[PDB]
Amino acid sequence: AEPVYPDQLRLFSRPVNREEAQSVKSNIVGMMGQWQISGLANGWVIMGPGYNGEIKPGTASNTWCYPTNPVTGEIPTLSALDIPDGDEVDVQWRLVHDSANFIKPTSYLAHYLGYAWVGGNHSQYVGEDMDVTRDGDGWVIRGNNDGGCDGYRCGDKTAIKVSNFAYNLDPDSFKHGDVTQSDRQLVKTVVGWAVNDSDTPQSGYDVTLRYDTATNWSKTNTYGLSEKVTTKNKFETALSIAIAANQSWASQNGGSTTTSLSQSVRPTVPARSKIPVKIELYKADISYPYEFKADVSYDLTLSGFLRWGGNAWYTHPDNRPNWNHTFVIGPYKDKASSIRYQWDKRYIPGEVKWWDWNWTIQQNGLSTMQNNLARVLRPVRAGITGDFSAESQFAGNIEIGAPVPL
Amino acid sequence: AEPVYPDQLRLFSRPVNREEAQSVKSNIVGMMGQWQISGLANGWVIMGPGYNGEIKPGTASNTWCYPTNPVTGEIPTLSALDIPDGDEVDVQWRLVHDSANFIKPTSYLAHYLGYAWVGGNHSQYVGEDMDVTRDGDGWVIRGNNDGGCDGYRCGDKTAIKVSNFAYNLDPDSFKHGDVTQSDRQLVKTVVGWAVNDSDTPQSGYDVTLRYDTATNWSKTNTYGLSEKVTTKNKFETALSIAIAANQSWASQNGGSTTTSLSQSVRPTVPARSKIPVKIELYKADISYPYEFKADVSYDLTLSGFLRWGGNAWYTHPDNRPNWNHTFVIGPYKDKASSIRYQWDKRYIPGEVKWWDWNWTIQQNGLSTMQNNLARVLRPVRAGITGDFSAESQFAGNIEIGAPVPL
Repeated sequence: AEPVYPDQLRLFSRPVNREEAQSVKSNIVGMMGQWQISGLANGWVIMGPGYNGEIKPGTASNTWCYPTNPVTGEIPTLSALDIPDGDEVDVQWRLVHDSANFIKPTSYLAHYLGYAWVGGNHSQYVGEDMDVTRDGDGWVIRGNNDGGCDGYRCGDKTAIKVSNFAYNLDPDSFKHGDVTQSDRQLVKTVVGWAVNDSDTPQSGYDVTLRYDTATNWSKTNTYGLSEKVTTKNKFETALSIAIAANQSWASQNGGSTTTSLSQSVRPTVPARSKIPVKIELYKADISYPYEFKADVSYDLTLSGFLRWGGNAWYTHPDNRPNWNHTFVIGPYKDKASSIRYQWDKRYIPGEVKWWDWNWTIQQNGLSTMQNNLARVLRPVRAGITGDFSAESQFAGNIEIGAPVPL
Repeated sequence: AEPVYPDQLRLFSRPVNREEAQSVKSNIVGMMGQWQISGLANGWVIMGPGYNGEIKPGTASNTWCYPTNPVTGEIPTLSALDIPDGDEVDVQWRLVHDSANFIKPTSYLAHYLGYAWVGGNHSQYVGEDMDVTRDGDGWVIRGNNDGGCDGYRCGDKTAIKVSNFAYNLDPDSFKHGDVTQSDRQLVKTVVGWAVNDSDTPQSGYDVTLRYDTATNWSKTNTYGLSEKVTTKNKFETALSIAIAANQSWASQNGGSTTTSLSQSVRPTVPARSKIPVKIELYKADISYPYEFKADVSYDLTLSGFLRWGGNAWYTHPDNRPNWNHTFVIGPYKDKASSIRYQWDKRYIPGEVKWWDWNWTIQQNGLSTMQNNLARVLRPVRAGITGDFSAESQFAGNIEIGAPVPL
């Protein structure tokens, strides 16, 4: 009737009913003896793996019990971390070089999940003596592999990758500067007049200029068959009758893309007057600077091989395979990359597809995992100033002139 | 003249006229003796299956009669069931693990319809000792098949499937949070000016940017025939005359799909001034959270084999076949999946195409079936909080700048 979190289960030598015991059968069987027959509510018992955890009517003194008023057990939320203002690359540099706020928690998370050799040769602790390097568009953190090491495959170090930075702006903080143009090329222009000979102001005028471009592609496959029969008689004259038949099949696929730009002018002309108009279109390069204040999020990738003694993957492999997994440190995008979703749904055995967080809680403790995950998911705020640039965009100009009396 | 429900028919040793007796002839013949000649109104009689239920003029003392003021006999409506707030999966988990509100009524319905072995090996009652498991997108409820059983094909248990959950929102309860973007890629931009040299404010300006994409496909079949005749003479010179004729037929089918996005700006410019404008288009990923309060509905599927002694299918098979049927527990969608429609139309023999509810009423009683169906169709309400996510959507930005005096 109520969800049961397997970490907060106790034995006394509120009782758990049959439905709740069956909902988490695998975990309860896992943390039990080979022939350990225990007890439940309303006269039911459970047995060990020897009896394949059968739930049958019976009685005992060891009653698996659960809190009458349990706590949440969720990951706490901490206060935001502020980074000094600068460019995007500067903010990323300041973030990935922070030891106690970024390097230790991520290394501890990788160690808890079961990755091997998270650390450097000059230290004996997790997350110490690590090197930071800049890739094409991201950063890599890995232990320093200098000076020789002792251990099986100690030369294979786990790597941490950071990329795909995103910014959640404050609505009232965005500003931009002057817009400049270069490498301008004319497309088309138009000039005209609007004449009014009536006794009333008139507004019914319109001049419009439009410009379009498009592309397309296609592919086709064809198959065919043919049969023919010929008879020849040398009765000198010769007669040759031939009859043939053919069948064919075809398939096609395609697509296209279009871009359009339009401009219009609609003047209001005073009585007994005329007004001139003009419209122009160009192609040019556009640049401008900007500033804002935002929240920072990114992607986190862990690469290495999983330890033989124990890892947290739900199948628990024991052949030391190489592994890659990506987490999104920020707003939700999908179940596979969300730590909060997997942590919250750990009471449903059918939802466990990627990581086994009950195993981590059992190995290390609830409070330790809670604190580590709270430090990993801490929000980040900073002030950003940058530049915009693009090539071969559009630029227009629409003008309404001064009236001329008639 | 008035509908006759066969369950509330009585014999006294308001009479039923010939038309009403003929409207429900098959049921009345069914609940009668082999040579039981009974009586009707206005001098008519009916006979048993031996005489193929002929209705002919005559007289008797056993008069089949019907209430002068009958009751409805409809399924009652109960009060709503409230589930504690949470995510969609949490609400589904709380719904499918409720014993007295969900598991017993559905099992009893499956038992009444004629399905076999609805229950577990550790109990002798219907709907007890059942197991709940989570599938890819639904839930399965089935009896626990452990410990051996006695009976013919007792190892084949009936399964109950729940899927396709839908929510009917309260209009004034929906809220959503901040919208965030990631993985942004530029499509096109445009900048421009709007100039006004007249003595009056002007509003006739327009700049528009549009973007389109499309796909298409096609298929073709062709057939053909051909005939030719040749004559050759070696009169050294040779003459070869040839005449040929051909016929062909072709057929084609195809389709396409298009998506378009457009943006426009139309500023109002003060007299003797100019205003700048800008339009941008991007592609990005979009996420935001939401909350609401709603009514919950779902689909119900029953899988098993029908009992040889008696089942409720309108043809009454006796070879123990495997059966699958789906009900929609909620608003009406079609006749085949609506319990209320089939229950209401049980007085028309020509409408009985799926289940024979008169048989269930005869076997178990009117009140029992009414109560069971009332418990099955009970409405459900809950509060829902979730997350939204999608990839490669559109994002735009339109700006009107500050005037510049000329």
